[PDB]
Amino acid sequence: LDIESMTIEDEYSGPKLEDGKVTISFMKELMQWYKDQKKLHRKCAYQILVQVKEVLSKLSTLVETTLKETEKITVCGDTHGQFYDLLNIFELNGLPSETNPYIFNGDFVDRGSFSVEVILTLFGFKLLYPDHFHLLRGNAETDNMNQIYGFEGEVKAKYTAQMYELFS
Amino acid sequence: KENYKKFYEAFSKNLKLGIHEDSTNRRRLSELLRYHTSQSGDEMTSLSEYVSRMKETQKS
Ligand SMILES: [Mn+2]
Repeated sequence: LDIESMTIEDEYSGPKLEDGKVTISFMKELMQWYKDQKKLHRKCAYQILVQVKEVLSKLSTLVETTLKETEKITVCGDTHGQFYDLLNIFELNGLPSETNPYIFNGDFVDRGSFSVEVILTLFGFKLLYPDHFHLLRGNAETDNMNQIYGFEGEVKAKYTAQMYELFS
Repeated sequence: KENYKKFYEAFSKNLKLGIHEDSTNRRRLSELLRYHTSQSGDEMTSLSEYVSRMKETQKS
């Protein structure tokens, strides 16, 4: 239970993110930490990755959803690990709240540029609005390409290799 | 912290060799060593941190 080994730092001045759903207020702050090229603390990052595993591993391998006649869904495609585009759509088409039940067709580690930060925010939003926010796997997405496009190196640069095992 | 990490990974063998052979600078070289421990997980510690975390009953 590496999360309960403490070793907290808050060099980022980061709020504690609990095992309960991440507050929107921080998520807005996290988007600002991307406007400012700033990163999460490790115990919070480990704790969200644990929770993300626990929810995602139970979701059906084909996702089934009924869209009511009066309801509208915004559908999204390849992002190549740049958050700037989703930054804007969230701000433009409404933040990905229950009123913006987005579906994202994967391809986030498709390339590395802000890609850790991309999945790190998407995985934040997925905990707060799991019913509305839906993530698929992309087609450029396996260890084979996590290596070719240096995402494995981003992880190994920012964190010790066990972090890459958890992300896997 | 990050430039040291890169350095250490590349040249930790040389520092460790220096402890072995250099009888005068062991005192300074030892503070450059970094190790994984049972209470640092996937991070590494200086020996000086090991010490600051020692219990009052530990004498070694
Ligand atoms: Mn793709």
